[PDB]
Amino acid sequence: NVPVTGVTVNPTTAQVEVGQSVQLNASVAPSNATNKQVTWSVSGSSIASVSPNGLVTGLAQGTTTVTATTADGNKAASATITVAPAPSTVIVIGDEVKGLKKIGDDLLFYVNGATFADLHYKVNNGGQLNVAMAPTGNGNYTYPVHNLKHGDTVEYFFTYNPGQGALDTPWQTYVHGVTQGTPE
Amino acid sequence: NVPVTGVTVNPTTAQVEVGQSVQLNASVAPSNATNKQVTWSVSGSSIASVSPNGLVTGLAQGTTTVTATTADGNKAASATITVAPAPSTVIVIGDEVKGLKKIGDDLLFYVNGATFADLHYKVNNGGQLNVAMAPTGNGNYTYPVHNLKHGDTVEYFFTYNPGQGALDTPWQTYVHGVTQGTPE
Amino acid sequence: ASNVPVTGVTVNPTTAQVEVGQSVQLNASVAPSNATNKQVTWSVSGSSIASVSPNGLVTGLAQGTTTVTATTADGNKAASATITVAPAPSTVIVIGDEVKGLKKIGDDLLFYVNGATFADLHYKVNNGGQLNVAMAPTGNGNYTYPVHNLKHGDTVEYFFTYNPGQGALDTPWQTYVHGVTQGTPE
Amino acid sequence: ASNVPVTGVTVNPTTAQVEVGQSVQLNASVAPSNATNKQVTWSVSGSSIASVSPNGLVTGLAQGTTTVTATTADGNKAASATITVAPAPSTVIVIGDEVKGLKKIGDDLLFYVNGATFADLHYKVNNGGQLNVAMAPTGNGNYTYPVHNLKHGDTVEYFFTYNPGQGALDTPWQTYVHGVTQGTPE
Ligand SMILES: [Cl-]
Ligand SMILES: [Cl-]
Ligand SMILES: [Cl-]
Ligand SMILES: [Cl-]
Ligand SMILES: [Cl-]
Ligand SMILES: [Cl-]
Repeated sequence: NVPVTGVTVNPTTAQVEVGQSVQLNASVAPSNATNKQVTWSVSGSSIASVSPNGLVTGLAQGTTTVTATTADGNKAASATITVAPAPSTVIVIGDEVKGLKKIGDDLLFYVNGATFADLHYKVNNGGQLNVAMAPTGNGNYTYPVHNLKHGDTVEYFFTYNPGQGALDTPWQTYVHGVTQGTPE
Repeated sequence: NVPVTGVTVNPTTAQVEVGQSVQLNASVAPSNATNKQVTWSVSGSSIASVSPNGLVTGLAQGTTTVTATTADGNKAASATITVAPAPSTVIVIGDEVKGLKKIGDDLLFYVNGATFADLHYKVNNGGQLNVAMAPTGNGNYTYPVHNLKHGDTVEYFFTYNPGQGALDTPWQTYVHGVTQGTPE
Repeated sequence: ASNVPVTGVTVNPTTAQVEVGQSVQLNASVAPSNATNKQVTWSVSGSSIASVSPNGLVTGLAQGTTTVTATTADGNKAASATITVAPAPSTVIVIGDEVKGLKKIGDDLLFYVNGATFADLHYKVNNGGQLNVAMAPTGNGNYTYPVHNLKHGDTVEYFFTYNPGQGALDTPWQTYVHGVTQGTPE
Repeated sequence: ASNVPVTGVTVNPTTAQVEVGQSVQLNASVAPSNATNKQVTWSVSGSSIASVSPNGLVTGLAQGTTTVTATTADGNKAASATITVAPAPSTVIVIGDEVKGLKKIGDDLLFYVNGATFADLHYKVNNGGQLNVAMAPTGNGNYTYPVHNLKHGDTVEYFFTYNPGQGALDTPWQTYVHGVTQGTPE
């Protein structure tokens, strides 16, 4: 009855963090077109995911292209999606003695004021890993865990002696880009 | 009383899959050295992790170097660790109608013999994603999920109509490099 | 004369595997065979993993599985192939002699110097800056230094400073090109 | 004369941040200041993330946090710095004119052609093969094609085939070098 003549996508560009969303909208012309259905597609599916109604979710750093195509006409229009890297900030999750710093997509585990310090940790459903943490050379220790992705669950505790004798901390859970703390 | 004169590490090279282990052993000379303590270290900690007693665990593809250093003497010897990629094989986890193929570190979700097919999935503690799966053009559908790491937990179910009407499958769990299936 | 409308398209082969930098040619078959307008657009859903030419040549870029689609200009009939990009076989390629050189191990190079009192590596990747490193003593007079996470077509200029006993010498500049330079399986 | 034994080492600065391809110079301070043997070995636990020179120049290689250690030849006294390698700021750099060129967006390039009926990109990265692509119609006469996951020092040779209306033309070959080629903030 009333054929589509064209389509547009708004917003025309967008920037999202990994795990963060943005809603795209197809405007079909004319307004009283009989069939206004669109199909949403993405050329860089590693970088961003698109829902059946144009919700775009950032997965990995990069720039990709998200298209609406009309069932009637196969008129196409596109937005450019930029998935940003993690802010280059330091988030402290712990106290004066022990804990971790979120440093983009790495964690820096620390123990301060110890005669020794080990770390026991499991990433998601992977294996338990055990490590002696590295002495900074002044009585404190660091150990980095590398290249965490959004929604990673890290379970960990420490064995250190702070002067009175060896102790285990309790099991703690960190979920990457969910668990919060204090900027450094 | 009896000083160390040297150290060796065996095996001298090793190859491991991601998530897979290998035990290194320091041999201190002479056999009746009074202090036989070693410290284990790794120069490529992204690629492989080393325990306080020389258990080396592959984390990511690459070649790194793992060293034993004697408390007495600081005599050092090294092994070369190669962390291999995933076998280039196809593991089917599903039936005739629906499921996934493990294809190295990607999953290929499939539905066969449907008038439409969507996928709903969550990776570890990340967000739910929803997607229309792509038509192969003969009545079947595929959708890849990209760049899974060892111990990743993927929870998923399908909405498809195979001819009688739309239905959801039950929630299923896949754990990357744990869940098994049949080679293609 | 009469406009003959397209009714279908199929793509062959319907699956393919390639390594990074390697190509596989897809062919869109439009139906019927006397259709006026035979044109197709090729697209890919995972462009980090694989690139498609306007004529359906698929090149592997990164490890993964993606989907390449041909769409008819007439009627927008679509058919798809699944493209898997494999990693490098689990083999070791020696590029050098029994004193110095490198091993290709998947996407990492192991540089080596046999029989010395020290060994240093001087190397630049593509148009990056020169890196200088002390190579790691194996503990037996031998040295090794890994260069990590090379891509196909990466150019590596290298040379060694090392002392086999008499005195310290610089080797000549050498060029390695990742997945082009050949050598002997170990 | 008398052998003066080393008693300690400290490293300064104790933390540093650098971008990929950028350097920071560490300095090992041996104690006491009249120690006979002042030599230190530098090592790093995360060599994919950062490289250390035999004289403690740290270069960023990949995003991450790692630990760089100085060890005294006399007594094996150790002190460490934490090195963070940052990603590229979240900015857009234009390399071209108002008709064609590319945008640097972090480690991806967005190639663009404004005002045409088709647009194709012809490009090679370092010593890889030539890729040919149809650029994606925005839907308004404009085209864009992303090149993904470039490293510092990557050399990109490109040119465009496109038709602004009169007829199809090839642009001249141009060279882009990732994190060396400059342009104007958008
Ligand atoms: Cl893309
Ligand atoms: Cl290493
Ligand atoms: Cl992709
Ligand atoms: Cl895909
Ligand atoms: Cl590393
Ligand atoms: Cl590290």
